[PDB]
Amino acid sequence: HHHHHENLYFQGMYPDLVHLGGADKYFEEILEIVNKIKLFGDFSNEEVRYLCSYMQCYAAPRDCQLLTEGDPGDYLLLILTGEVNVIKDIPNKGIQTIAKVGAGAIIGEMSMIDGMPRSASCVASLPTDFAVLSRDALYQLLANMPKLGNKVLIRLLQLLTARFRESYDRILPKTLGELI
Amino acid sequence: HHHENLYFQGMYPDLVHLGGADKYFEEILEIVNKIKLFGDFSNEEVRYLCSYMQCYAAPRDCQLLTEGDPGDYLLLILTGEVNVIKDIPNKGIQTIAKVGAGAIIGEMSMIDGMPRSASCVASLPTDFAVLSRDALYQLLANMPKLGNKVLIRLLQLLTARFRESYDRILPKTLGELI
Ligand SMILES: Nc1ncnc2c1ncn2[C@@H]1O[C@@H]2COP(=O)(O)O[C@H]2[C@H]1O
Ligand SMILES: Nc1ncnc2c1ncn2[C@@H]1O[C@@H]2COP(=O)(O)O[C@H]2[C@H]1O
Repeated sequence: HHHHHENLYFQGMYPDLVHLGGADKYFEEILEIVNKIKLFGDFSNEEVRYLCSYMQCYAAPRDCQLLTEGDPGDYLLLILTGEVNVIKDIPNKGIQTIAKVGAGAIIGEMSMIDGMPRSASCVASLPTDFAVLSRDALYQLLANMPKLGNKVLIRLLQLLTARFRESYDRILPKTLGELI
Repeated sequence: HHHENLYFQGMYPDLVHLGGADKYFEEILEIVNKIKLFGDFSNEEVRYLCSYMQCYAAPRDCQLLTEGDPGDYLLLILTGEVNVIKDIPNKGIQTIAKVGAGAIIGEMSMIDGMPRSASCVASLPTDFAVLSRDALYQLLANMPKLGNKVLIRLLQLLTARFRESYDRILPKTLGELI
């Protein structure tokens, strides 16, 4: 049902997307993504099959704008295949690529988590398949299976800390003058 | 019981133990209930969480966190002001952020086990609560639904930090970023 209306949104908003059906078709890829979790213990096969039931998948073509800076968004994307350019309209610099990600990446977590507009645009540079997790689906997972929920949240925490460390190791040395 | 990593810090003898976070319940409540979308912490929940934390007073110029150190704990800043300082390859040592009352710092190493990404130095005398990774593990094991709320709070801390840092730092960059 959630997925029914989620699908209407994607097909309505995202004309180029082809619906692939349930994320169980990408169990092995999703298992690998989530089991990058460290320090807190892995997801079981059974836990991953359950998580897969919360998600539907889509194929995007080359040059598909998966996410657009400044748009509202309540969903994140697990990149199963392909390549995505993360770009931002940076004051005093114009539109620039801040990151390039591929198979295994998670994108769109920020607005899904905090309800602010998208921080950057994400464009499929190659044909790209992905699973979608909405905030509503996450709500339901935390309500129903909170321990699994905390594995998911720890995975997203580690995604963000790694991204923050990598990004600012790359970006700070390119800065000019005083930062504060 | 004081958290091991903190106890054995070089600056530890400069700290004054203020007691349990229960003594700072209102301050803790104000920090954790910045949570959005997913539901607020009840007062009972915040009381329970307080049992997992000790509070300390640090003097001015205290190096609360040191870049490169092991870091299995985070700090909730109750009062004071803190400079986030980093050794930037090519640029040198710079203040990259300033935070104050209500801020959370040290979340990155606590979450991922890498060495501290920056130093955090009290520019005014600063009081803080300490949450260890061990305490978090117990909380998740003992009380997963309350755990969910702590984790969402930390997620939102990081997303906000990403966004606010982007808005401030990216416009100061020169050339290609990747
Ligand atoms: N430095 C980065 N590295 C990788 N991905 C990023 C980076 N910054 C932003 N993103 C992604 O871009 C997405 C745009 O939408 P969100 O802000 O919801 O979530 C953002 C992140 O998933
Ligand atoms: N841009 C920033 N703004 C606020 N705090 C930061 C920033 N960069 C790093 N920090 C904090 O500095 C801390 C150093 O220890 P951690 O790496 O564990 O966690 C880090 C963050 O809590």
